[PDB]
This record gives sequence, C-alpha cells and structure tokens, in this order.
Amino acid sequence: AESTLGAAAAQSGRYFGTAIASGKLGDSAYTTIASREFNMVTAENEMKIDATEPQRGQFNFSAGDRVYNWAVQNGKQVRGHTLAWHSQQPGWMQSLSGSTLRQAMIDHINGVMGHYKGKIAQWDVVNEAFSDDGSGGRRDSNLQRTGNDWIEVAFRTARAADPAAKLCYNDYNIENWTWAKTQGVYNMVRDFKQRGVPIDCVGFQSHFNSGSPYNSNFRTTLQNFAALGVDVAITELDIQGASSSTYAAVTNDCLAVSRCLGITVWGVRDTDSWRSGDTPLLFNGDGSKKAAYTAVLNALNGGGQIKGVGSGRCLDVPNASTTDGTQVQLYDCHSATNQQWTYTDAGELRVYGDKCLDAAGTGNGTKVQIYSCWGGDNQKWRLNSDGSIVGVQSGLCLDAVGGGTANGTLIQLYSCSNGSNQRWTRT
Amino acid sequence: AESTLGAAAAQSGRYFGTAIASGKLGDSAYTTIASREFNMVTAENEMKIDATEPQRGQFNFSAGDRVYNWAVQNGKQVRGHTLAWHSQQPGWMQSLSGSTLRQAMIDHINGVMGHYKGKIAQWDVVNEAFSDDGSGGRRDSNLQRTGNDWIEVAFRTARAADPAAKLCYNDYNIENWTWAKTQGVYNMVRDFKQRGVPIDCVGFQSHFNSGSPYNSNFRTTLQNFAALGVDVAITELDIQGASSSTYAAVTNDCLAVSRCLGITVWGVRDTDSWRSGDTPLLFNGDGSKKAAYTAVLNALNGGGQIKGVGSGRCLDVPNASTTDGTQVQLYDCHSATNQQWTYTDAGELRVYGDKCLDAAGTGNGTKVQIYSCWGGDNQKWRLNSDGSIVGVQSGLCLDAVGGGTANGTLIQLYSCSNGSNQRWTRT
Repeated sequence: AESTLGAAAAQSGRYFGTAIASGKLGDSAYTTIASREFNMVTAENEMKIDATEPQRGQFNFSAGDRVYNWAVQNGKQVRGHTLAWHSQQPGWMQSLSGSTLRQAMIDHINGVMGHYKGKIAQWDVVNEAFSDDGSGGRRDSNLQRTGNDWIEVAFRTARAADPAAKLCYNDYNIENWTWAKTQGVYNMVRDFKQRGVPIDCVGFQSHFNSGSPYNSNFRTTLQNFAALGVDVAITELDIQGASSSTYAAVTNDCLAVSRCLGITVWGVRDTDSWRSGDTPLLFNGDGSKKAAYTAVLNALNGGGQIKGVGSGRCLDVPNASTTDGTQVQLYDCHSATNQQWTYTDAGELRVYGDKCLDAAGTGNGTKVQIYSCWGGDNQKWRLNSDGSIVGVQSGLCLDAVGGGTANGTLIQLYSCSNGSNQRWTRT
Repeated sequence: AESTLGAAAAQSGRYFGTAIASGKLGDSAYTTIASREFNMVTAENEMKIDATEPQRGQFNFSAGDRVYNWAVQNGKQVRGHTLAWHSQQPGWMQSLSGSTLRQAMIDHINGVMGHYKGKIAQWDVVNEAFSDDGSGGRRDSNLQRTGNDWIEVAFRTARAADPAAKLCYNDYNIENWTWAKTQGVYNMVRDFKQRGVPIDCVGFQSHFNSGSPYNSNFRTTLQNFAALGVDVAITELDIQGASSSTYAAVTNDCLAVSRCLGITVWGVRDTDSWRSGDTPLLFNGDGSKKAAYTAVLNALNGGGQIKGVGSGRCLDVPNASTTDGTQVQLYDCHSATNQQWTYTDAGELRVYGDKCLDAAGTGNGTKVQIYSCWGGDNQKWRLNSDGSIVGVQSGLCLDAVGGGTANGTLIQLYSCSNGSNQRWTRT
C-alpha cells in the first residue's frame, strides 16, 4: 500500500503515527483522517502523570483507555506517554521530596504500566530530563533532587513491570549533534548501555522552528545513537511553516537509519496543534492535505517548465504579462521567464519571483491565473507522483479546458480524472 | 504630519478613513490605532436601515450616536452609510412593496438625515442598485419594483433633508472600466447630471480579490466620472492578501485625480474584517503595521543589495550558506546571490529565491537569520523612508550589533534608535 502515510511507512517496516486527543474523538473530520492515515498513536495528554493518578494511589484510566481502545480498534499500535516527568505533575506529587518522591515515582510506574501491561509498544519512561541552559546536564527538578540515579531506577522499574514494552528516553533540542544537550543525552545512554541499564530507545521530539531549526546533521545524531545498540524514534514531529523540503528531509533521515522505527507527527490538523500559529502539521484546518503531505508520502514511497502530457506544450503566462488576473494558458515551450515556475516549500508555483499561480474559486470551471503571492490556500498546490497538480483549497486538478492542445488553450480547475489534459511533467 | 495615514492624506487635501464598529470601542488596542491613524469614519453597521428604524416610524440612534460621538471627540469627520438599500432591511420593511414601500423609503431618509442634519460630510444615499449578471442593468429588489425612478427620488429627498451633505451613490465592482456594471452606473450619473438630479459623488467600494482584481484602468474610470462634475471616493477598500504594490497603486490613482476626496479602508485590523481570512487590511491581528501600511504612507507622502550606511557594507549570508538558522552579517559588498535580496509584496526579504530574512524572537538582541519562507510575521519587514527596516512582528529595527562596521558584524533586532547602524540604503 502507498496511498496513505501509515501504509507507505509500513512498506519499509516502519510506522507513521500522530498524537490523539480524546476530546476530539467526537469530531468526524478528525477521526476520518486519523483512522485512515496513521498506524501508530500517542495519547496527547491522557496518559500523563496528573491524568492517570489525580490523587496519590488513586488511579484513573478513563481518558487513557478511551484513546488506547480507539487506537487498537482502528489498527494502530500505541506509544505510552509519559511515566516520569518534571512537568504536569499532580498537586500532591509536587509536594514531595526525598525517598518519599522516589517511592511515589516507583508506585506510579508500576500502577500505570501494570494496567497496560503487554499492550503498549513503546513507553516514554523518562521525559525531558536535561537542561536547555547549554551545559549538557540534568535539569533541576524535584525528581533530580531525589538522586541523580533516578532515571536509571525508573528504567529498571519499568523493565520489571512490563518486559514486553520498549523503554525510551524522550527529549527535545537533542536533534542537532553539535548541541551540548545532545551530547549530554548521548553520554547517558552510552553509560547506560555499558552498565547494563535497561533502555531500548531514544525518542527525538523533533520540534523544529526558527529558534531550533532542522539541521542535516540530524541523520548523524540518529546514526550515532543507533550505533550504541538502541532504536531511535521521531516522537513529536512538527515544523514551523511545514516546509515540504524539511518534512521530506526528516523522513529520509529516518529511512536512512535501519534502527529508526518510525515517525510520529504531533497532531492531525494545524488547528489541533499546540502551536497552531505555526501551521506546523500535514493537514490544514479544513482537513485538506498540505503540500508537505505529498512530499512526505513521496519520500516514503520513493525511498523550471511545466509541460502538459496530453499537449506537449508548456504552462504559459500570455505575452509575459505581470498583471494580476491574467489567466494562464498552454503554449509552445521555450526558455522564457513567463514559462519558468518555481515550486516553493510553502507549496506555491511562482513566476516572476513574486507572482503566484492562483485559483479564483473552488468549483469546476474556476479559472487559473496569476495573482500577487500572499499565502492563501488557493495559491498552494500538490504535485502528485501521478503527474496531477491538485489545488490545496479546492482539491481540484489543473485542467486544460476541453482537453485542448493548441496554443492559447486556457487552464482551469476541474474534478480530477487522470486524463492527459490533467497530467503534467517538470522539465 | 506625515507619520500617520490621516495626516499624510491631509497634505494633499484628502482624508484617510476606516469603518468603525461600536462594539469594539471598548477595546483600547482597537481605539488606539483608530483614533491615531484615521481622520474620517464610517459606521460599519450602526447607521444602516435596520439599526436606525427597527419599527416603522420608530427611529433609534443609540448605536449610530456612539460611533458619531467617538468620531467627533477624536477629530474625525463622518460618512453616513447607508439610507436606501435592498440588503439588511428591517423585517417590517421587507414586507412592503409598491407605493407603501416607496413612502417608507422617503420617511426613512427624512428621519435619519433630520437627526444628523449638518453633522455628516457624505451620505451613501443609495447603495448597490446595479446587478452583477453582466447586463449593466438594475438589481431586482423591492425598491426597484416601486419604479425605476426610486433612486432619483431618494436623492431629491436627501438634498431637501440636509443641503449641507454631499450625496453619493455607492457600489462595488464598478472599478474596472470595461465592466458593464461600471458603464451602467456611469450612464445613470450622466443622466442625473443632465436632468438636474442632485448627486455630488460616486463611491467605489473597491473590494479587490483574485476573483475581482484591481486593474490600472481604475484611474481612467475615476477620471471619467469626475468629468461628469461629481466627486469620487474609495469607500470600502480592502485587498485580498494586502499586496503592497496594489495598495500603493490604488492610493496613487486617487492622488492623480483632483476630485478624489479620499480613501476609507473597510476596517482597522485584519481580525476586524468581514473577510479576515483574506487578511486584506493594513494592520494585523496583533495591531502591528503590515508591509502594506508603509507602502500607503509612502505614496501619500509623495513617494538587489541592502547596504548599511554607518558600515558601508552589505547584508550578507555567511559563506553563501543555505542552512536554516544561519545568522546574517555585514560584509564587503559584491554581486553574489548571498547578498541579493528581494522585497516581496507580502513584505519578505528573500534570498536564494525561497529563503527568508527571519527573526527568531521579538525582543532586543534577537538573532536575525535566514529560514525557509512560510509567511510568518517574523519574516515580514517594513522598509521605512528614513532608511530603517522594522520587523512587522517585533516592531524592532535591523541592528548591526554594537554599532560594528567590519566584515563579520552580526545583525540583530534592537529598539529603533535611528542610529547609523540601523539605516540601510537599497543598491
């Protein structure tokens, strides 16, 4: 299979998951996409400490089980998130220290894992234990202050509670190999492997933005960790701006590492994201696939001028005009600027540097023209592997009117038919 | 002055207004911008028929007066909108037809204008009476069914009610000269002027988008109507995507016609717009001046490499790198792509075609780098006439750290001080 992300990932033995919020399981548009596209699920909040043990010793699995059941019934495995973490602790746990806290941690781990024994593929045993100050050391938390060996204890406890689940250490800002935090984490897992501490995987959240951008050396980080004898996983992927190139690069990095189990994006639609303002995911608010979705899919499946297949002619802006509202047409191909289109990471087809292929509506017959680039979804396209060009906002295909092939044939939007007047090739 | 829209327009004897919503007058962020930037006001809904005469013969001016009082308290003139229209009619009026409706129309005009007698600069007496079917004829509505002379009667009635107000006919899609609607309106005004019907102005709503884009022949349209002996005004301006060139183009068209009274944008912030999804205004949701704001201000005031003045060097991307997160610096100018920056209508400073000058924060000391273009406000800049470059999101200026001037000097965001290390010239 290769029409969906999960299925395209399965082809190489990997998975493609998302974060699920039980609160949205009632939204039909939400579940339609989630059940179809992903084969791995992480509870966004339902399995955290404050959600599974509101009161000391009083476990509540209502929300967690709702997500677990939905996942399994729809063909997805589940990543447990998370058991030991300095953030979002219940009120009572915050008011604890010393061996008392160390004990509560142990009880919590046994309680949660006992309930889900043998049902969870991976567990984020310890989450975000290192500092961002730039030192590469543990962060100061009530857990760290109970003994530097608390992480080791958490893992030994987890292994005993459920030896079937892969135990991971999860963290952010550890993707760039040159960062001190990355080195801190590396040395810990290195130590752990030598002393026989039970750790099976390292999760790289992969929250990329201009403050902590993706760097190609991410592949090196993954390879270096995998070389220690642990599996690696991209656990909470999201990219500010959702650049198609960056999304593809990250996917290829995982595919290039045999120990990379799979990729999980942190949410379904941009509007579901904890950082919706960054439009960092693969589907937009309308539930429609973004340009990045197509880039990731092609990457999973595959390991200038725009010429129409049926006509042999090129997408042309009449008389090299630059006025907004000028409808594009088919014309004999030639090295002119009014025939050179650039496909940007945002998903636009630009000509003249700042003019965008634009759809003036969403129904059949909508004329395709050029207009000032501003970022509307009616100016974003998906270049499918089958040669079709689909408008993100309309979901319609670029179509050479009436199947015409002569110079001057106009371009419009029309329901995709796989016709030759809807197939294009880049030269 | 020349630092605000209103003040700049006054330098050519014109005004620059906005539409005000009484419900938002309690929002200090809203009013701060509104009172400072505009010297003309239109009530967005408060003076419509249903708002001023909820029951036949029972006039209510509480909503309209809140807008009016605010305007005059803050030194603004007011445009009345609107007296006769097929849309937004009170239920009781929608039930009328024939002579009964005709008289109700007359009564409504006398009541509203009597209340605001001598206090209103312009009144949109009749609004949107022509059709969009391409015939260039009258729109079918209960008012048009009372008789073709209903528009004339509305104007004669208004002139007698308040001789001090300029009486305008207002409509949309009459900006492009070639459209049948435009010419249908032209013929009506010509007819009125020949027969002595009192009409002083024609308002061009000018709501532009990719479905109905701005066209440079708009200037000839304005001249043609002005030639008839009526004033012209841009009454409800908004542009899908808020292109800087287009906003500047519309402004210059009005400045070229001696009889163009001024310009009114339909709203303050994009979020206040009836079409917020198209971000068609001059201020963003945060209340920050967009790239288009500066384009308009510069046009009102009469209005490649980026070389620093205090340094004499060019904005430079180190080693012609294309890696996201690369901090920009100063360096010996020279023709090289890594020093070629394109300023787009959206307000981005692009390099390498798809990389954007990006701010990784909003405070002083913030690192200015390059990152994949995606449309964030942190990738948008305003090029002031004083030579400074301000970040739309932070409101901070491009600053050469410590005032350095040698190669390798890093660029950051800092409070605008108009220092020589914050001034840049285009080359």
